[PDB]
Amino acid sequence: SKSLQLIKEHDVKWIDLRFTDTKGKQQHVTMPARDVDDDFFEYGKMFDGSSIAGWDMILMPDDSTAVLDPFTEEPTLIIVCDIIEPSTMQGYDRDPRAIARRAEEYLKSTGIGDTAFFGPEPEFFIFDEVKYKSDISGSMFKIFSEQAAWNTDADFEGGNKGHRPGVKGGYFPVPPVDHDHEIRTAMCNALEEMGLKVEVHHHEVATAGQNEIGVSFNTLVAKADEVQTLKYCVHNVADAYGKTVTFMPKPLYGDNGSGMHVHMSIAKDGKNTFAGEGYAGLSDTALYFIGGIIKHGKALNGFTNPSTNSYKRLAYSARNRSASIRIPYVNSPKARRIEARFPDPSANPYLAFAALLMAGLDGIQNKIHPGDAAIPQVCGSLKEALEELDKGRAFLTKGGVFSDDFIDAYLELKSEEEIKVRTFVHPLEYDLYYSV
Amino acid sequence: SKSLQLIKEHDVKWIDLRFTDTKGKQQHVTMPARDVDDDFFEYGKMFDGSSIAGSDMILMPDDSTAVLDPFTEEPTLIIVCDIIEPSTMQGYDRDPRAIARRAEEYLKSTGIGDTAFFGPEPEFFIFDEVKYKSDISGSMFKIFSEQAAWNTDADFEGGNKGHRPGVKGGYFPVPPVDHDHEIRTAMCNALEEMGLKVEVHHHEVATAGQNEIGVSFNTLVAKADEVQTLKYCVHNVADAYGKTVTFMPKPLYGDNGSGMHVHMSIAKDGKNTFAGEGYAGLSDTALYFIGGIIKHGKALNGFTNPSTNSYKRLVPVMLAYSARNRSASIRIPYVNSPKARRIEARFPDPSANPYLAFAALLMAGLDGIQNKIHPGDIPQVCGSLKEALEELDKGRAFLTKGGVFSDDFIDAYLELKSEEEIKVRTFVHPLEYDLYYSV
Amino acid sequence: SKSLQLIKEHDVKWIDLRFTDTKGKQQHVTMPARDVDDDFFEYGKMFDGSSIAGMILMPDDSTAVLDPFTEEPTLIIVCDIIEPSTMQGYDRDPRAIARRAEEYLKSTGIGDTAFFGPEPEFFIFDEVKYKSDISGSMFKIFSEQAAWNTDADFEGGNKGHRPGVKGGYFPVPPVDHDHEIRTAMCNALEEMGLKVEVHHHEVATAGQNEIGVSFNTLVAKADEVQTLKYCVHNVADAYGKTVTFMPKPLYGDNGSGMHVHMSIAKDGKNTFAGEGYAGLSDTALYFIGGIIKHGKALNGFTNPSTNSYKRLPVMLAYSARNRSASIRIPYVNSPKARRIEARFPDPSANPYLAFAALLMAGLDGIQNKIHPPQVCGSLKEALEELDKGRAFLTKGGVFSDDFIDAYLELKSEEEIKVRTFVHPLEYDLYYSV
Repeated sequence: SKSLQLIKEHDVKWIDLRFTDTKGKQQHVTMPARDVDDDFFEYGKMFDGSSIAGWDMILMPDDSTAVLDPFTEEPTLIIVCDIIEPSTMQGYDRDPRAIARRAEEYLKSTGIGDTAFFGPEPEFFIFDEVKYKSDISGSMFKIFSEQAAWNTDADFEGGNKGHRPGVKGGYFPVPPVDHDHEIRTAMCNALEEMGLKVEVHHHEVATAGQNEIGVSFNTLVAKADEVQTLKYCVHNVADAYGKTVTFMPKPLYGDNGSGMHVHMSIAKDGKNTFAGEGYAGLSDTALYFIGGIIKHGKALNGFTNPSTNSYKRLAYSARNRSASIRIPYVNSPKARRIEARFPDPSANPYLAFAALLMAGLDGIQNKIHPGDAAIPQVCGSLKEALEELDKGRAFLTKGGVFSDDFIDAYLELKSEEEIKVRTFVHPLEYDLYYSV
Repeated sequence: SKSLQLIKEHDVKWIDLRFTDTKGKQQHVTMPARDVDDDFFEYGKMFDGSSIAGSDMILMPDDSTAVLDPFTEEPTLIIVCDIIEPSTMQGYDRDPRAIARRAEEYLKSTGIGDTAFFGPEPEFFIFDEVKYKSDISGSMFKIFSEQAAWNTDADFEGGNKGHRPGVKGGYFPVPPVDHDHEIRTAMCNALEEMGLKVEVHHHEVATAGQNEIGVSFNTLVAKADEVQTLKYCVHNVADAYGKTVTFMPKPLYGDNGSGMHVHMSIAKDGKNTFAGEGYAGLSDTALYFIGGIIKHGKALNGFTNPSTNSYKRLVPVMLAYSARNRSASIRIPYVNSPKARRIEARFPDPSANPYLAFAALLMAGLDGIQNKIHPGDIPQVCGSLKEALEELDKGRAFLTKGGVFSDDFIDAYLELKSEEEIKVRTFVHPLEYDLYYSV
Repeated sequence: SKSLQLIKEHDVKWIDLRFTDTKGKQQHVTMPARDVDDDFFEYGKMFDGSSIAGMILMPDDSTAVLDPFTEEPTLIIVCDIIEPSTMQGYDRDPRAIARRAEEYLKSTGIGDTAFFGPEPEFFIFDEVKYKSDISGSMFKIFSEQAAWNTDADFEGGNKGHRPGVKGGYFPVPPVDHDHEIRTAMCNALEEMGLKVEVHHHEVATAGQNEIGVSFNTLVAKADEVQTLKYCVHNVADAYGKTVTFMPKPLYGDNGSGMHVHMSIAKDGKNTFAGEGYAGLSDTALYFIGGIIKHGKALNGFTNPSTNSYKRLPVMLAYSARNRSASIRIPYVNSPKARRIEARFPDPSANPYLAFAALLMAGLDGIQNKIHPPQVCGSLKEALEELDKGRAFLTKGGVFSDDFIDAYLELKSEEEIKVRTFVHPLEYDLYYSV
């Protein structure tokens, strides 16, 4: 057991159980470290699931995910947990981690490969302050950032140096203009403490402090856990520095938003099935995977872009920026992979990865060719995405990975949220229609 | 003695004698540690009980409750005391701790069992700043908190970070949205420093900082002492951090209030009397306990819901029982062993006096067991404090059984709560201005 | 047609068709005066009533009065609500219910032209601020004459003369801050044919005043009560102040109540007048007994506001001398003006509804020969008693069961809304407990 070993080694005082709900937000609950024993892993911990959106259930801790916490003053051990319905003593039907595990099991069952490697790069925004409110009197989402392009006048305590990136021009300034070098270094430090393998970190296209920190790969469930850990680490590092981090797909206008580019690979018995004789070194399985993604792209948009903000931001190739899918340049056949570029950081990592894998497995099973390289594209609005998912849900249900009841409930939740957004007056409507 | 041993080992300089008044607020008196001896435990300490309503009185320390104080610069030893009438030398009639002790003695006398086990879960609120007033010029009330759902625009000395739980959406955000993790950890540390065994601590459903720190079970009087100690610990930890703890049942509108669920069990020679083969593995003793709680629930609201504010929260109002149907305010929590079999009543709120509320629940359960009251498989709790006091006055029969709750104490408590109720009720509400200013 | 005569005389340019919703707040819709023809009175004017909580506006020609606040010459006509489906009065119209009450009174033969005179008190506040959200529930009153402003700051100076708490019963205008304003309100009343009887400062500080006007039949008096509310509110607005008709807008001071003097006429002879106690006939005694019997049920109509039970004169018994009695017999020099004064009704009551309820209870007592218990202490209690004792209201078809159900639903929604909010005193006590 990794948990008890870590507890003994670091003499930790608290155990922070964690899990994930339907919306993708991680959830945490703390207990004393002295409560760990064989019973704690045999029966988990009872908790109330009514108050959580989309759902008396059990947090069964995952032994393999035990990891220390670098943000709590007392030594704390973080344990990600699965969710179990006490009636059946099995993984909860609507638990995203359970859905991801079922997707992995189905991938093994079909024989297309053993485990699928997922690596997503999400981008975030590091603002100083954010003041948003939308009530009857009106709406506002004002953003305060020292390095924002529009802040070229605002006097700042301690000085207003004139160095700051322009609009769409924050792509690799030297840290005189890139204000977030030390904060990105600290985020990478916290990521490495939590067991993540940081690959690279840099500024991104947008102004106001859009950054990216790409971390290593892993299997599906492990990578969803790593994505949640990355979100937690960057959020707390920004908070400790006196700043705020946003993973919204697009918190600005004009400037490119935040996207989660997901590299995808499949291994079968130790070898890569995405390498072979084909376009840019893609085997038949890789072509069928991309064809399945293309065929069910609108259906997949319900999970990869499950937010009204995703469509304020919204083919396979190797140079063509028009293509929503990229075949990245690699040096070895084992590293050959595809890349879906449309998914956003707001997506529920477990649900998104499971849905993408299901679509790709459907494409491989049906032997669907995506045509030649670089045109059907992603859906336009969240209502359109949910409608396509509702009437295009066959591959998720097939294989017993996504249950019909879960998808209906999740569609209801996202639909009510989209209705909430869609029926509120936009200040652009004031800008264009006031003097009518 | 335990107190003398602690004094000698920790070199304490002050002894802080604490007791509880009728309203449920702890009350303390400090003396030098050098003035402790055998005679101190034999005779107690004279003190004035005129300005509390429960004439000279005696503070007799309970040596078994001696504990240290981590909130003071000087080493202080806290001792919970019993109130003794000098004329009778017995326990005081209106002493809540004496009432809880009498409830334990009555439980032993009935032969139903011994060492009844109570575990409450009093949620609370953490506010950065609270301002209220009421006079002829008007009544004002406002609560300030950085993590408030309405504070999404407010300027802060440190910036307005956009992460804060929404309305009815504070149930287990991660720390970067859950603003109160370090303060909860500090409260848990203080609880461990007073001998309590914390089991879990987390945010709660409501915004503006509703938190819950569960603590392990104990006997009736011991758990009442632990509840008072937990309230003290959370209050002082928040005050050390520049914040405040609110324990009144409903300090907000439109968001979940603070409730104190009570898990009840009864032991008998080391065996659990609630474990059986009935519904959810409940023995018929447990079923009769449920029936007794149900029948006297309206009467129980007088003691377990003494606040006129508690009924702003009870708007868990079904007086039924089930392990699945969450409408009922009496739940049979899922357990992994019959040793931990228990019932749970969810209507009590943290504003209740621990001793009085626990004794009332125990006496209701005992009356149900003795009268073999079968609950069935619908009654509701009182809608206002006036109705609760009326029902308590009408149906105090079970409380007075065995001489646990005296009629004089019940009448004094009823009078005090009625004065508070008429004070609250006959004042103008700003919603009355919202509704009637233009009539 | 009185309206056409007034239009020709005053070159009226606008017509204000006014009615009253179930909540008693007067409602008005304006149309040009050139559209007033015989067809307008014959067929009324269509309006949409699906939005008002709880058809055709048929103007009451006899109640056409000039409006003294409009910058242009404007007439005001109080209108009945008529259902287009049946061309009859709307079942949920307070004016229609009051008219049915008078019809029933005339039908039963006890008497005709019940005389109602209400004395409502109001508050004049310089400023009032309030709000109630999850953040907090705030309420504050600003008044120069307020007893709590003895050390405050004002523009141009702070004169020290202002009435104390419960000490505002007729100071002189040095301390009576609202003599000119009261005379202006009286002038506005007199400019729409309201026979003002008396006007004075009342007990409470912060500007409580009473302007008692003459008597009239029940529907006419309800129209006059709405007229008085309109005029007083608009005069306070014109003077830069505000008027509150709430039963209890303060704490630690007196409230405001609509003391209703009631009597019954019969062919010009006062039926109440007699040789019994305080010179009250047996009919008057039966009236009082019926009011006492149904008092808790009556409180739903006479005290519909939750605020009313902050103001609550609770003992429901008659006395010409005792002050705790809530049904006093005011002294009168001549026997032809013998009347009984009920003090529990408050200014937040629908005048039509309250007067109809009081009259129906009194007539029920007359018919049942009841000969002689407090008022409800909460709005929920009052609504429960009203539901329990609705029989006398539905007697004669005056108060239909459907209307009482709708009124109960509306008032219950209001009471529940005000009953689940955290009073600031609840913080004052239970914050640290």
